[PDB]
Formats: sequence, C-alpha cells, structure tokens
Amino acid sequence: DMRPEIWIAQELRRIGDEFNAYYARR
Amino acid sequence: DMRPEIWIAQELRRIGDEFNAYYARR
Amino acid sequence: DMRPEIWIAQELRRIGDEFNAYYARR
Amino acid sequence: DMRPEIWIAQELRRIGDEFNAYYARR
Repeated sequence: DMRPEIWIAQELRRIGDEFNAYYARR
Repeated sequence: DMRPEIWIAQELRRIGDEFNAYYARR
Repeated sequence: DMRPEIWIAQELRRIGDEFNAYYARR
Repeated sequence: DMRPEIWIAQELRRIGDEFNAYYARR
C-alpha cells in the first residue's frame, strides 16, 4: 500500500527491525 | 542515551510521530 | 512545497538500503 | 565499512530535519 501513512510506517519498521537483527548478530 | 540501539529507535519514533502529527493537521 | 508525502517513504527506503548495505559489509 | 553504528542515528536525525522543514512549508 503506497498511501503515505501506511507506507511511511512500514519503512520505519523495516529500518528498525533490520538494525536490531544486524546488532544481535554483531 | 546515545547508545545506538536506544538512539536509533528514538529517531525512528520521532520521524513517525512528527509525520502523523503533520498529516493530521494537513 | 509541491512534493507528495510519499517522498518521505521513498527517502526512508533509500536510506534504509544504505543501512542494509552497511550491515552486509559487517 | 568501519563507521560507528551511530552514523545511522545521525543520518536519521538529518533526514528527519528535512521532513520537519517540509511539514513547515506545507
């Protein structure tokens, strides 16, 4: 869904989730 | 707290909260 | 400013791709 | 690369500042 209030929230979760997965592996 | 797992998460919440507040006003 | 709000989602995707590339190097 | 993880927080702050300036124009 490219409507901005869904898409922005999803991108923020992607950034946060990928950082946490990286940092746990690090 | 500038430790990365706190600071990154807080910047993400700032971006998301500021967007939602703006979009409600818009 | 004429930009649609999706510019924010697009920029979050772009920067998240930079973070992703950095994690993979590490 | 060898960048500190806080480069991510610093970049999120910088882009969040751009988003904030956009909200003020809108």
